[PDB]
Amino acid sequence: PQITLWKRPLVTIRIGGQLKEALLDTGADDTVLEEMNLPGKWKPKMIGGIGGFIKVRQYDQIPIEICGHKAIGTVLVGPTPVNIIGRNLLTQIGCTLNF
Amino acid sequence: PQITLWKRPLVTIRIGGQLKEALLDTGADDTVLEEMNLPGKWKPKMIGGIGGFIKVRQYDQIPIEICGHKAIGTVLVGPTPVNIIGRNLLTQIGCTLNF
Ligand SMILES: CC(=O)c1cccc(N2C[C@@H](C(=O)N[C@@H](Cc3ccccc3)[C@H](O)CN(CC(C)C)S(=O)(=O)c3ccc4c(c3)OCO4)OC2=O)c1
Repeated sequence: PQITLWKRPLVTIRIGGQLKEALLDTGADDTVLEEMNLPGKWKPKMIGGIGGFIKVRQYDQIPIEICGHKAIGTVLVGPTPVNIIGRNLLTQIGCTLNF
Repeated sequence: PQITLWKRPLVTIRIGGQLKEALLDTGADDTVLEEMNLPGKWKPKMIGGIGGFIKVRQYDQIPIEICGHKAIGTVLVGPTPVNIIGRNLLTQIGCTLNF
């Protein structure tokens, strides 16, 4: 589909048995999800934005469905107010910017 | 143009006769630029981000040419980690997400 930017580009994502709304975010290198207790190994990381940094947990090779498109990759879990689909997964679902 | 997301969508902008690099940021409501001088009246504002809240200066009806496309709108100036073009100006230049 084509998503205009009159409103926030929120879409439905699925990560295991959880459905969540998330931003398709071209300004995000990495995918950052709200606090959730995913299985498996992880490593701590800091990521920076407006207002400074948050601590996140980096999980690798996590499958996520984004509008029925399959993705799998690194997901950072931490105290974000919004779920953020970053470029690492946007490319996998064939997402481009156009003007 | 069409822009893929294997790299950061950085573009050259022209503002006040100055060329800067800025990130096309679909996850940002508002355009926020690093400290710079702009003429005219501004209003103090506070905005949120992943790391907390910051103080910015709000300038209205500022011309910016983004990758050759003309916008005239609100520019927030403050301690953003990088220059970001938000949805307020992305809509003006006709930017959409497609997959
Ligand atoms: C309540 C609140 O916080 C709020 C309210 C209204 C608006 C906003 N913001 C904040 C601003 C913003 O910072 N956007 C982020 C995504 C985001 C959206 C809402 C809340 C928090 C974060 C950017 O699109 C992406 N950020 C990086 C840019 C600033 C350069 S980031 O900090 O979220 C980020 C994401 C992934 C990352 C990363 C940093 O480093 C590596 O991977 O855009 C908004 O619309 C926040």
